[PDB]
Amino acid sequence: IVGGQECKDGECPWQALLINEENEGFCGGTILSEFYILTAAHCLYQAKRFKVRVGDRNTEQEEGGEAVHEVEVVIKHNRFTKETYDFDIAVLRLKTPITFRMNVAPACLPERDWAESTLMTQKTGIVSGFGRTHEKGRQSTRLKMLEVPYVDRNSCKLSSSFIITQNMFCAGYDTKQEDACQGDSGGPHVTRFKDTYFVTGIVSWGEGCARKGKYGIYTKVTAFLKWIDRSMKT
Amino acid sequence: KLCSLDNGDCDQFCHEEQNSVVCSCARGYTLADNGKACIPTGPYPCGKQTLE
Ligand SMILES: COC(=O)[C@H](Cc1cccc(C(N)=[NH2+])c1)[C@@H](C)NC(=O)c1ccc(-c2cc[n+]([O-])cc2)cc1
Ligand SMILES: [Ca+2]
Repeated sequence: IVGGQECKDGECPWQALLINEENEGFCGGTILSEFYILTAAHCLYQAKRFKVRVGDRNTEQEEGGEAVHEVEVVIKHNRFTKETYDFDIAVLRLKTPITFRMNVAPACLPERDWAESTLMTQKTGIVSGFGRTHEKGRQSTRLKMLEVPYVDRNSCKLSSSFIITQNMFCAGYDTKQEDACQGDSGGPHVTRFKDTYFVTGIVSWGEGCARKGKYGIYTKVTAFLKWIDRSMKT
Repeated sequence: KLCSLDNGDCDQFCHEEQNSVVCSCARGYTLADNGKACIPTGPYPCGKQTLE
């Protein structure tokens, strides 16, 4: 995360972190249930073998709330395309259930119609993760969060150098130095409605980070709710 | 009108059925007796920042 603030205690409990065989977090995720983690399909390519870590806020001290979980099943979108990043969604079924505690709780999955008309029309959403802090900087040891404004579809389609498929939406700033970044992908994009946070996106990609004239691109989760729904019953 | 007017007074999901508002909640919540508020079914409901 570029800019934004540090996730304080119990603030971003749905954040999950994909770690490689060498214990380095390479992508993020969103706790959906005791057994399911929602992430980006393009992430299932960033490591030979990987696991899921929840409850982590500082990759430099074993606080105690953490928990590493093994993935039993990884459900990638059949139509995922690596060239365009279209259909960038995936579900991970963990071998053992997640025990909800402080800094470990799931994010709510909204209903499509309500979400797009009432949730995605809100001023902002929240993006978090341990990704880089600067477009050219090392990854973060602290879990960060960023309030990212919803960007008009047209102004976004215009601002992007590549195609903004119907499975993508934009959030971020045009000039302001705040945006998600590498390492944050797969991570959660939620929207708060009356003290309750709903999953509304998946950190997908962007041209660099916090670039002027560019935004952050997220998977339109509302477009895959029946899919996520299905993947969670298999 | 309806769900367009302050989410129809629903805590979460709002649905307009037959020119009226019908409220609902995510999994882990149950519609309150007033038919609008959402009550957590157990500890650590979804979308709630952990207070303890
Ligand atoms: C430092 O830079 C980064 O980390 C970037 C990745 C990235 C990951 C997560 C969030 C953001 C963001 N919101 N800015 C950005 C960086 C490595 N990525 C890019 O240059 C980059 C990403 C996609 C495409 C691309 C190419 C072809 N199609 O058809 C669609 C998209 C081209 C360049
Ligand atoms: Ca830690």
